[PDB]
Amino acid sequence: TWEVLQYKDSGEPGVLEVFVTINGKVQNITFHIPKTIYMKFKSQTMPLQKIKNCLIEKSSASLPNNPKTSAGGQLFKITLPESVFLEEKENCTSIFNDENVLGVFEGTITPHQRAIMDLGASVTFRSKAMGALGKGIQQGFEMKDLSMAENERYLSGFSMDIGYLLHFPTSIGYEFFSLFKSWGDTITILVLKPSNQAQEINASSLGQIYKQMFEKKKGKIETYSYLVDIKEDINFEFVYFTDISKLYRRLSQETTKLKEERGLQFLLLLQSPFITKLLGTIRLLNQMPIVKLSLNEVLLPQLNWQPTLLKKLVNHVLSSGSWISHLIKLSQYSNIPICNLRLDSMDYIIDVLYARKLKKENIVLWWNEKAPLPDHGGIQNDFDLNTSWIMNDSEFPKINNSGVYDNVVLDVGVDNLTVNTILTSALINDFVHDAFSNDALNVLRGMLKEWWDEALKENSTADLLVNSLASWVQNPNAKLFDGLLRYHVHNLTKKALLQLVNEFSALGSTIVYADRNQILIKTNKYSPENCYAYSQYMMKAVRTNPMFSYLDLNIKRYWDLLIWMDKFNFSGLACIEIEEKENQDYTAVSQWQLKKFLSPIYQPEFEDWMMIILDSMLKTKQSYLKLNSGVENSLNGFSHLFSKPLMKRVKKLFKNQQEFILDPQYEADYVIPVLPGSHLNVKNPLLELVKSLCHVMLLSKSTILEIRTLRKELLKIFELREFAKVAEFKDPSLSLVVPDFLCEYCFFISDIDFCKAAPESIFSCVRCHKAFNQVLLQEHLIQKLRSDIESYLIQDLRCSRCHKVKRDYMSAHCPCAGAWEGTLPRESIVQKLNVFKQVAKYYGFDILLSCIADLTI
Amino acid sequence: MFGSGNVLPVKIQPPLLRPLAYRVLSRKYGLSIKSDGLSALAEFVGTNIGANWRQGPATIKFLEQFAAVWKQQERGLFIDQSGVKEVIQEMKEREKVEWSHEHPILDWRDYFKVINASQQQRFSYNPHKMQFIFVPNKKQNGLGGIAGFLPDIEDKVQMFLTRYYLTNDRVMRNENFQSSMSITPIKNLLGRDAQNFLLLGLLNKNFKGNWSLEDPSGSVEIDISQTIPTQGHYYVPGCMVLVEGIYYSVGNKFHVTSMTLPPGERREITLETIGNLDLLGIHGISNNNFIARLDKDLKIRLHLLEKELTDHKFVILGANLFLDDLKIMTALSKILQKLNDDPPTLLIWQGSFTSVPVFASMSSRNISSSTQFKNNFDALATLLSRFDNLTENTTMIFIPGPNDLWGSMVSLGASGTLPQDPIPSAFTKKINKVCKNVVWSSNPTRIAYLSQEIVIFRDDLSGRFKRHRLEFPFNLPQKVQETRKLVKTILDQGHLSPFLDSLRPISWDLDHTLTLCPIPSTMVLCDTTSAQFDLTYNGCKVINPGSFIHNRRARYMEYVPSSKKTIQEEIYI
Ligand SMILES: [Zn+2]
Ligand SMILES: [Zn+2]
Repeated sequence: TWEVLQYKDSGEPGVLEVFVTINGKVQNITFHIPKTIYMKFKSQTMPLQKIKNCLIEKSSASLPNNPKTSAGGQLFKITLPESVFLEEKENCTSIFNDENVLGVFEGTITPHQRAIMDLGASVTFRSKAMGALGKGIQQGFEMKDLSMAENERYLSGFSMDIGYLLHFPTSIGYEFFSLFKSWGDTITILVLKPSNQAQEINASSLGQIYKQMFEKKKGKIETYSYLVDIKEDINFEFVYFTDISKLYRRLSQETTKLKEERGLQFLLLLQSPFITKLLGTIRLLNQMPIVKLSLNEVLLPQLNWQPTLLKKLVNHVLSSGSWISHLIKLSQYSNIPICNLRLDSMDYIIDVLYARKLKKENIVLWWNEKAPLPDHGGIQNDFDLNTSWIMNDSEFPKINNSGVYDNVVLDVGVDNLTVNTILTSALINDFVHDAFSNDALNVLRGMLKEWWDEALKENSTADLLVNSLASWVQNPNAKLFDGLLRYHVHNLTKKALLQLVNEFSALGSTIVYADRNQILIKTNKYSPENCYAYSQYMMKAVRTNPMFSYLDLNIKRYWDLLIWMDKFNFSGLACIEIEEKENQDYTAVSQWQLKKFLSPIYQPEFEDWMMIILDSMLKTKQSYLKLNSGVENSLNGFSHLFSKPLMKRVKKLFKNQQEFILDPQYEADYVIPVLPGSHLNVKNPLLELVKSLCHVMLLSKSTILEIRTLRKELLKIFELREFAKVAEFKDPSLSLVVPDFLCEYCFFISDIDFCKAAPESIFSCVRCHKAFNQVLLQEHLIQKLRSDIESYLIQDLRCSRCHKVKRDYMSAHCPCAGAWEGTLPRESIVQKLNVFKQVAKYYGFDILLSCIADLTI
Repeated sequence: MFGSGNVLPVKIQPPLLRPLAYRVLSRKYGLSIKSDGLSALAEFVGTNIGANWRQGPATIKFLEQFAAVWKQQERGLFIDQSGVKEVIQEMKEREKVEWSHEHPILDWRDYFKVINASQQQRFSYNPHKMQFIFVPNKKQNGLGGIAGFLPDIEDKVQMFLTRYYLTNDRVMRNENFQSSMSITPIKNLLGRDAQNFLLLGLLNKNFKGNWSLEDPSGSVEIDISQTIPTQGHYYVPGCMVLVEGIYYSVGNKFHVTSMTLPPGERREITLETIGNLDLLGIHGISNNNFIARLDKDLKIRLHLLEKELTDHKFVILGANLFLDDLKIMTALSKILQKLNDDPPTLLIWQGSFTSVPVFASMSSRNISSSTQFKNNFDALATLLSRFDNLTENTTMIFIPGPNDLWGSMVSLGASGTLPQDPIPSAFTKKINKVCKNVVWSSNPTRIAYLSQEIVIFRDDLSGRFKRHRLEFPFNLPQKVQETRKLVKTILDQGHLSPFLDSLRPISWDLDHTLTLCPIPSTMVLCDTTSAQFDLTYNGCKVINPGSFIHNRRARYMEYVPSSKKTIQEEIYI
């Protein structure tokens, strides 16, 4: 057999350089593959006058249905070599520059990725009719000579040494090159410095770093030490430069000597942020077969970074082997060459396996490499309101029900929601212009069923595919990012969440909050000790449901007595696990973002009174339950317990308010803070505190009369009426949400709110607690701003009276004689842009500040 | 310039200028003098004269000239210190021309300017006032959030009717309709059974999916079975076309015999119809009370000095040049060395600067795509640091491509809003540390070079025109023929992109830039889907380089404006 290591792009059209192995020897062979395109014509007639060496056939496959074309023609499949494709590219009399052209599907497919899809990682030749194999060796091999082979024999075991090269960029501006020899006994480090006055010599410290990690990673190397490396005890060499120009020449000599050390029988693990510039600067690596991993930029301080960076170098050197074995295990199932697959981006294997099944099912790909838009026959890059609506709108409708709850409020975490949604598409549904092609979605649904069935056999590769499909769909970087596909999955996710709400409501349980992961529901029970078996019965009954059988529902927290506003404003009493305890190991959680819109003297008093409110509510609920058991809830009459201290406390606070607000010594405690969500202006801080307390007490649907009388009595001391303009409550945070921002580590797809969340939970993941870079956050705010601006500029105009959409595109007024007004308000966009300016001024997004600067000019 | 003064300047004051202020120009010519303008006049008389300001007749003659010049512009009844500065600079130019008249022996930088789509003055037509009217810019007015990128809600309604009445004026001015038939508004047609009518209509597809013609008075459905279209033209939805045919009242349909576009008019015809309005603002700026008038003698003098300057060249690269490709980098280095042999006047750089669209990726370990854009501009500045002659003697103009950072952030490389804004300044600051004078302009760019108005536009016109062309049942080199069809369609519309709003949106407040009611003398459409060409039509020059690479060759242009001549030069890469 011929197991393939690397498919390699070349400067020649249609010619690729292929590195395979035979008997442990790395063979390099030039390969010629013609390109196949799909051509849509105006009519059924074929004008083919004289075209040199081209196969033109009729094709029976439907097309990706973009909404602007959803005539009397036929699809045709044309195979021709890429060089002669360039020969009739320049001829305007050819069929490729015809005026009867409707579309050119799959015209941008490279020979490299086509050879990846068609031939797999295991290729064999056919010798039924072959004059000379050597004539095929220098003259190249055609695809009619080749076919697939067995996947398991691919990289069973290689007796071949690795060459490990890393580039380190630092935050202080230093540059590092490192070269490893498994056959040699040297690790070589090239270090750049701006000046020779800066000191970084740590050879004895590097030896001590190696001695520190030696016992630490001895137990970790030994899992794969019998295959990937011979001797782990090698010596350290270093060289220093103050410039970069001769540093390329030194690296070129030190990498050229590897070629004479081994003789073209080793692969290179290359990890640098720059690849094309690297292969431009140094030459012999370009012919060399390379496995690639894009490396994160190392962020290091000005001093004491040196043991950290040497620790990192030893960590990569001693942890390369498990990564290499994981590449082998990935390539065993993925049927992709080890050099050509990207381990760092999991979407490539998803795209090529998907496109393999698409090509198996006789349907035209929308494989587009160098643009997130699909091919769609080449009639893309044209604006349409349909594709702008289904590609622009990313909004997950949360179901929020504010109030106080005395039932055992259950927190369930929903995992694989997107996967369980897209897998059971045949059960959710139990000419459309904005619909994805149905047969391709049947292909993906069956493929995900196969992946899920293989995942139960503990295939970690298939586990990684089924956990990475949800990130593959959302990613525009992938080759098959189709907006119709993503809108199909998002709309089906909305439908599946609403059906989950209906299924939980059919068991006598009303939800509190619904989201992609966290769902809070209200049961019929009062105590969790009576509610545990009922909760288990409920979750097993919804796991029994046919539409939800792949949904990972796990209980996160039991809530006994809860106050709900949204996910960012909740307080109450909770327990993680149920226990046989009289106190039940209860804890009190208060997460008010309302507290931050208050003066610093008045912030802890809000938490104090919330604690008093919570304790009085538990005491009233316990007394009512003990009295009654032996429409209004258990909480009626709870404010008789603490209104008498609260009136006196408000009057004393009012007396303190009328003394020290204007005094410059105590005014620093009385200031209002500036927050990115803040849009209101406070007039009396005690009035705002009283409004916030009476509004959180006002969320009770049962005792709203008594709370209203308490608010009426409390508003008398400020000399305000019951229903004043300033007495009513408004939310002091305007909601700025970015949709579906996912971490690369734990793949948790969440919507990040930049106004109502704490700064600690914004820049890092919610569960993984790994910090995002600020650059992509800035980029996503630019995307959200331009999405809102684009949604303003493409806009229907409606009547002020008829409320009818504008059909005749340019007219003075409607037949109902009402004026034209925008569907979006005139003030909504400028409040959105003002909140963007405020959040840019707060969090210091200088790119977003520059965007506002160029937007105003 | 001015006459030489022998003695040194002194700082004379507004005191003791009091008899020599109100009598000489405020009574003889009627111009009130403010304090700051009087102080600036005292400073300039001091610097011109010296100690003989008390008994010098040159002061009195200079103040009479000041009052006379303020009478030709009539910029205000008062006298402003900034107004004194503008009049002094115009006098320096004026006596520079007069010194060149005395001895036959200005500057091109004094009159050359660059206008983005945001900086262009707004004009709107009114047939209740029967002419044009200028609208002051609202970018300064109000909050910058309100002013920037938030147009008024009526402007979407007003945009296509403004284009309609402009097209109606351009077809009513032609000799064919001052002769053959007359244009009837569409609303009058329903009721006239079986009578022949000629129309101007916005071509549209209605909600029913049939073809329709629309005016501000209404619309009618048409059918295109019996049409005989005029050969040599392009028909796309969004065209305002002349339609001749018979209306039938049975099914409310209009049977079209022939269809054509309205005929074009030359540039000087449009300027004499408007009355020589300085639309770009080559002399000052237009205000609310007074509109800026382009002087005829000034235009003749600029044409004369334009014919005097013959060595000025405009080097135009082929569009769609990718900064990330190394072969493009090498070819750009070679052609910039060839331009380092002789630096031109302007080097207009354009095209989609990156191959991939810049999107919000999900690879936090790697450098971002915007970081890739910034690094590519830094590498461009590093290459531009090698060539001193281009950064010393040649200004450069940057036109955005369809795939640049700023516009295609949400469009993701697709068609977006038509007035594409310039590349952000924060992403390219090192270029501003290299070039002496670099202007980052919008996608429709109006540069005024002396008496010449030049429009730069980067758009893939021919692919969209061929894809949505009007197909008919009843219906010479090919590239030249399609070239003449494209240029004749674009000049007969008087619009850069005459598509519907569904095909390509236009931001509402800035459509007058894309409206080409003043036909420019020379514009450069940059269409990579079409081949390179150079034609003149209706007194306009339309030139096109296409893509940057065409079979291992880098294509560029040398356009001289004095003889109005373009040399097409290719470089074998
Ligand atoms: Zn995470
Ligand atoms: Zn109406």
